[PDB]
Amino acid sequence: ATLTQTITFFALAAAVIIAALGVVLLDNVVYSAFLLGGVFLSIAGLYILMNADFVSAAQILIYVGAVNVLILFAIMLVNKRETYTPVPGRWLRQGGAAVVSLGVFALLTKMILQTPWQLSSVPPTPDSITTIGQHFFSDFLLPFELASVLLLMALIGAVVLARRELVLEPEPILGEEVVPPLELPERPREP
Amino acid sequence: GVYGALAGLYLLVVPAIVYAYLNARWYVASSFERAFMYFLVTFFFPGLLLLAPFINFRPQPRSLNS
Amino acid sequence: KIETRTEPMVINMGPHHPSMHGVLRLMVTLDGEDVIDCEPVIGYLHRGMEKIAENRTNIMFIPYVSRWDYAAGMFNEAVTVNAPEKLAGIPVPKRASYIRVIMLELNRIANHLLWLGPFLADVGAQTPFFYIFREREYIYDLFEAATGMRFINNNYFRIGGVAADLTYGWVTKCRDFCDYFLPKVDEYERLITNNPIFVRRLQGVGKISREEAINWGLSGPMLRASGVKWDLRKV
Amino acid sequence: MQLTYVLILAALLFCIGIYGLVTSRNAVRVLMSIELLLNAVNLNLIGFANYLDGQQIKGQVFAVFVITVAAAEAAVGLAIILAIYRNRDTVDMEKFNLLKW
Amino acid sequence: NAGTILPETILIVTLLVVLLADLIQGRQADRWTPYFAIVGLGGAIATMIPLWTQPATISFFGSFISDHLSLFFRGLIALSALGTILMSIRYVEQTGSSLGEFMTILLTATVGGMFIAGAQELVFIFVALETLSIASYLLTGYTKRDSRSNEAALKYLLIGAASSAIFLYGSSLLYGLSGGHTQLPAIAQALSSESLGLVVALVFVIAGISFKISAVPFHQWTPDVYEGAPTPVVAFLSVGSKAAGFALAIRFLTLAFPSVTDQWQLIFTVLAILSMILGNVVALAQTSMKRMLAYSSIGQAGFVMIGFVVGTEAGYASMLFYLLVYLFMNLGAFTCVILFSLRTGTDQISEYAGLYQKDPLLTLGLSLCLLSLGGIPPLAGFFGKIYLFWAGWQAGAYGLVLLGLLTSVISIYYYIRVVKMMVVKEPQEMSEAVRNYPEVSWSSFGLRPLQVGLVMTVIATSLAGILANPLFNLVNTAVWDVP
Amino acid sequence: TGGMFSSDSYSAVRGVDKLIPVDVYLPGCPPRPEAIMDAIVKLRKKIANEHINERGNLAQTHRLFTAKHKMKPVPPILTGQYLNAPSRQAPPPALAAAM
Amino acid sequence: GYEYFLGFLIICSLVPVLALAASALLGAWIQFNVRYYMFALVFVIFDVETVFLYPWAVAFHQLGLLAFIEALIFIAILVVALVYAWRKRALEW
Amino acid sequence: XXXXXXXXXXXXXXXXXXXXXAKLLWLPLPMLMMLIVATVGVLVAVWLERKISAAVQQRIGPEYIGPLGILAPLADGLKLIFKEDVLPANSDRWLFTLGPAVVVIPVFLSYIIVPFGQNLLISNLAMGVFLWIALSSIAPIGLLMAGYASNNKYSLLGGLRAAAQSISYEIPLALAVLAVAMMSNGLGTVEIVEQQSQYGILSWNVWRQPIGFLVFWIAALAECERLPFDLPEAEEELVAGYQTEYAGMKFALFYLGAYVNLVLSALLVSVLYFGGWSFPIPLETIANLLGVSETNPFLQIAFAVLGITMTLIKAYFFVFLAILLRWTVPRVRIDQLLDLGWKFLLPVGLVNLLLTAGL
Amino acid sequence: QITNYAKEAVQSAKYIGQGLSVTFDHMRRRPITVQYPYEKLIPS
Repeated sequence: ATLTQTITFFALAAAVIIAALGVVLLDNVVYSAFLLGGVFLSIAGLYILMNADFVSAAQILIYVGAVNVLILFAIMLVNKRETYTPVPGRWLRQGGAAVVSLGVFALLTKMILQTPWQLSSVPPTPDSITTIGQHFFSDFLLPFELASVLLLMALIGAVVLARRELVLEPEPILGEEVVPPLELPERPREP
Repeated sequence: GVYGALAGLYLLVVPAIVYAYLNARWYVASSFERAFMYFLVTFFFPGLLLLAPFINFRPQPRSLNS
Repeated sequence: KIETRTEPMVINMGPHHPSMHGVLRLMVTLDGEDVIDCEPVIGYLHRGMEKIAENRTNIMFIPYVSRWDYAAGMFNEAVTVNAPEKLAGIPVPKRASYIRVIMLELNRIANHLLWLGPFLADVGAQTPFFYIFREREYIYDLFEAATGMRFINNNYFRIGGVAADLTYGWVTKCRDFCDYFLPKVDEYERLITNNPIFVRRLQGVGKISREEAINWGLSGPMLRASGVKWDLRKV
Repeated sequence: MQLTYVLILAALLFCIGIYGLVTSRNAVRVLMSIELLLNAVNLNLIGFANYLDGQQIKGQVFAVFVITVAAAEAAVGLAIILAIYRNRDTVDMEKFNLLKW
Repeated sequence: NAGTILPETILIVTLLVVLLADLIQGRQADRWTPYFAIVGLGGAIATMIPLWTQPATISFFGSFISDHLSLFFRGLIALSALGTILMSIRYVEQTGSSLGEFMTILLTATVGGMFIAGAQELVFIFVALETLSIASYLLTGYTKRDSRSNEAALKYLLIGAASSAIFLYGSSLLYGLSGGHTQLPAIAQALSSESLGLVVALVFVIAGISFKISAVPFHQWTPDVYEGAPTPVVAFLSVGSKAAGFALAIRFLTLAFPSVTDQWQLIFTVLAILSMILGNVVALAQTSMKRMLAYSSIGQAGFVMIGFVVGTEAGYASMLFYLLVYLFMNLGAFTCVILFSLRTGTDQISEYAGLYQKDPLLTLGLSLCLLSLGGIPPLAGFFGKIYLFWAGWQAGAYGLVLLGLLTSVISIYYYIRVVKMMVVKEPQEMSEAVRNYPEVSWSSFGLRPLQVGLVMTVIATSLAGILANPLFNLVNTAVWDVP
Repeated sequence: TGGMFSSDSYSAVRGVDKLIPVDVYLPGCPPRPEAIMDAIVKLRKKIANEHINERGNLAQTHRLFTAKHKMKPVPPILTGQYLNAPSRQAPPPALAAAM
Repeated sequence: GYEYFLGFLIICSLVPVLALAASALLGAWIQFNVRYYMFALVFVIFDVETVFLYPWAVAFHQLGLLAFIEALIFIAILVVALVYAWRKRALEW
Repeated sequence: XXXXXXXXXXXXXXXXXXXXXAKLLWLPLPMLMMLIVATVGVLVAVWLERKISAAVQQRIGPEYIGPLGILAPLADGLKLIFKEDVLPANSDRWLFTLGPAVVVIPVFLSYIIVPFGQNLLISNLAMGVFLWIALSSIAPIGLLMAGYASNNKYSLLGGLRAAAQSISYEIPLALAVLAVAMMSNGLGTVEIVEQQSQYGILSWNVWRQPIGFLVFWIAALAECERLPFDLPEAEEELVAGYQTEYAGMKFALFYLGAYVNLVLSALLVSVLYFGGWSFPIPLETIANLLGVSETNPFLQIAFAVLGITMTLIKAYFFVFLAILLRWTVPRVRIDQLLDLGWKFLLPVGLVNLLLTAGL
Repeated sequence: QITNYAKEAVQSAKYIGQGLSVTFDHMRRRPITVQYPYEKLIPS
């Protein structure tokens, strides 16, 4: 059972970075938004190997099931934006960012391999859904209540930012000097 | 998990007996009885599906007594 | 491909149109949910009946007529035999006129049952779509008994009257049907007037005034549904 | 599967999301590369919690709140992509450098 | 044990009533709901005074500490939203957007920030940093049809959600460099060897710590946001979101890195000698008034980082006294920026000329809150620089004080340029207000809190350096609670 | 055969197998519903004759030829606007004077 | 204990695809109606709420009464998030 | 390009046993015994669909194939495998093929949860009434790539309408499981049917959760059934929805995989709210829906197979009640669909979670 | 209300229950059909 768990790691660890190279490098943005679920399903499959059966199911429910769906509803609302695609926009600075990422990856692999990690040989997770909900109300209670205020505010603003103002669209309510509706009073001017 | 002791009596023997019942009284069945007729198809369905082309429900030739 | 723009979207309803009222094509344009324009493309079933009629005598053309309003049937044969018989002044007997009223009223029911079945499935509940077929199949056999085929191509109406008299066990078989059907008419009313999910699909949806119905030119249960009280059997 | 291989994979996803953050021209693929960074973080956070302190798992509870912030950052983020798309007719990061002399 | 978060949970109840009344009353709430958030913020300040006498307990299973350093920064962010509400009561009502929906997003940024100062766990730091960050992007794109405000919230999201993932990878490493241990005091007991893993987890967290305080390799969001964002949000992000990033810097780099200390004092030295240069020379070539106050905030974040690299009991005291007097300078200058941006459009310099005879209360208020930002005597910003340089010379740092002084006199030129085009330009040299100024009323909606926010900050700028003997006592109590 | 419009009708295809290849024919006008179920039975007898090795002959063949022309392209007459066309809003001048 | 050998085989049969995937890298309006976004937007807020309630409800009788008032402050503050979306016509369609 | 050599490095290293152990498919007998019971669970639900819907219409249903339609699910599924499935001309290819796969592999993988029979349990995972609601949320993605890749305007409209419907009814379905996960003190589907095995009928969860069974029942049928579904475009909002350009073997996943979703929904109504593999006293009289004796050879063969399949027999009742609800409720429009899972089923699913508590 | 919402579900779910009683009573009736090739209906 060790060899079947070992080669299913690299079957999933290659599936995530191929899908991660798929969301980044593909020319079609829609193909990237579907391969983005291939990133998230593999990492949610990688938590089953890491004894994280709740966070595995919490990743399929939120990342694949909600966030990837929300990407796709927004990908297919912007499809008529630009079919021009000047990939060589102004210069070849699209390869100037290929050495900073590999410089970060060479930095982290220099750290990961040489750092002595304090591996604890304690038998882990006796049904870790009760040890994850006892932490929501004893240790991490105050993150748990503030994450509720975070989701309210992320619903107040995103409904505000993405609604179509059909209440009163031509309503410049007053004027000292004239301000357009739903636009900041600092008007653009060229000196 | 036996081969056919408590499985061959379910897949082969008793579906031919429900087919003796289903061919006899399905359209002429009652309203309380037809609820049990639908359950007999529904329970014995892996056996009724196996001995399905080996029984035909086509009606008999008519007498033509004139 | 299929982009996502901001202008109003035109959807083509298509001449395919899997519905029982023929082959219509609407180029309805949408504003998210509201429609702003719609053009009906008709003539997918234009066979040219006004050009055939100039090369048919009346007994040649009586088979042709019950195909315009093929839901009805003998309503088309009603006008067709009436047009030379009210021009030549040919008298129709009173018995032949009474069978014509019998045949046209059973056609109006079968016309209305063919409208009602699709319409109930269009507005919601589609379990009566299969039980109004059976109600029409009784009228189908009252037409198959007296006349020929089923519901159309029933050459019953003639210039001097009607093609043949009724069969023997016929008048006692409307009285078996028309006394069985009339309980089921009120079942259809209490399908839509009750269950007030259907009244929120049908109140104010496609409202045409009385003054615009006469101007646009309507007749039957669409004119009279605006409070006009104009019926050509009475007028 | 060792601890080192989970972190190299997580540092590789963090590397891939950085390349997707700077090189991509569509404004939604920039957000799609941020979710690669926040899932790079979670792979350390559960990779640590599986191998270090597996009895009282804290990096699995911490990996929950990362998912809930990244769900709230993407939801708020796509409303900003929908706000810039309603005025500017494009979603192209090279045409949002308006504040240039 | 939920008595230590009473200053923040008074605000969450205030957060809900200003949102629910927008649903119930429906834009008739906006005639009463900002003054409820003022007494909800005043009631959150007033419950920090009985908490001052308590002997600094650590509540909520170790994930929150209610010391004086936590209480000082909780009062700065609550005073930041207090002056922001006084500014935005007319500025976002004149935009046409809803007033109650603004102050829900504005008070969530407060309790995000008020919880950063007292946070002690890695999980609670990141959640409260996200509550300040997510609510910031919604506020800069709140007007939402401008293509400057929309490009502001875009560019701030993609660096904000990026830098909070740099900050998370460092926070995930601190979970891994110790054996578990999301607690920051329990981290310092477990790691002290200063390996390469602790340095990468240090640069990663000060890549996200210094996103909020905006040192110049990470300042790049600040001038692009600050002219696109709504101007009260600019007044909040420069004061509240900067003090929360500075409260994060003390509670993270001293509680969780007491071993590695000469490294981040070396990095924040680079972050300060580059903030004072690039903040106070790129403000020198500016035309817009909010963009001139954008590089101003970057440069005067470098002055606060003079007290942060010296690491003494007077170092963090000058870091905290300058942050207090910086509040009543960017709540004063941004008030007069708003109060001028309502009476006319195009709030940029050279359109300010010919004042002091038309809007003298705006002219006296903007001058005295820009002159102290340069640090002229006897104003409050002068004494803030003096104690930052007294604590600079006290422990080495002779090149930071000299760079703190040579860049303060470059700072005098662009701050006096605005006072040049308000009092020294003749009445034949005004561009706007040439018989165009609307003859200021102080009787319309929102302009009466905007005047009491103008007046109370200039009084706390003229007199808050003269009468800063209690403020030096109120700050030096808080520095006993640092390690 | 386009049955009763097969004599004199200017737009009727005379038989559906001028367009598509057909398997079973069904005379009637209309047929009974029993009569079409016989044509299903005649169709069901025709499916059973089909061998599995003749699946390749079910695909169409492309004897493609091409030619260039000089016909003027016409704008599409059927555009999607009916009610908001610029002729329904008001009667035009040189018509309303006689009204 | 047999789904994991099955679940290995669902991924072990797709390793031939991962070899070929790495070689691959080396008049039609849809009207913009913002309800496709806004219905998934309010779903993202509440799919994240409900995944916080699964660790609470499994260990529900093992936590106490103060951990039940604590979970109410979570829930009752996203009742406000739901009734915001009704009154502001976020989920109107 | 350092990862170009990487994906072929562990490819052949795993391929040496990926072909060698490829012949031994379903080597456990209780895995193969499940998949036969999984298949005939679906093949009943296609037969029970066409026969109950004919009974409420007073027509027969499929005669003349098999005895009485027993092979009518098989020929309807075998003709789709034999049809020459050809893609649309201007369309995607990879997104078109994985269109139906993302819809139906979730309702196939999450069939591993259901413990039908006391002696047929594939794996008792640590969760599974939470792993089911997580896996079934992958299905709105497949309705987006079926809509996108089919490359006609009307199936994008049907793809955005089918996805936003499954979005709306997953969150009250999540809270309806949260009621019976609060009563059962866990998510284990063996532990859930163990709390109902105490008194047979009077300890079932439908007697304890009368509202939460109704929240689960309306939310399940709004994601699998045919009654609240606009994929029949009788309102002509689309041409035929997202299942328009799908023919042949790809449509068979859309056709028969909507009956796997109906059975799996019904298999969990009869686990959560009704006791899975729970039933009253076996030695009963002739009127116990059985034979006429007290110990028949036909009754010793019933309870041996009812011991391996009782939850599916209970699931055959809610498959029957789902068809009986199709010909009862009106075909409701999409504006009143999404005003039910948000404005009605979401508060009453949240109220029930607080009433499952003390409150 | 919290009591008004859980009691707004019983007024419909009972009405659905007496809708299923009607549809199940449609199955009580004998299928009035014409099996074609074995029961051909007599023409007039």
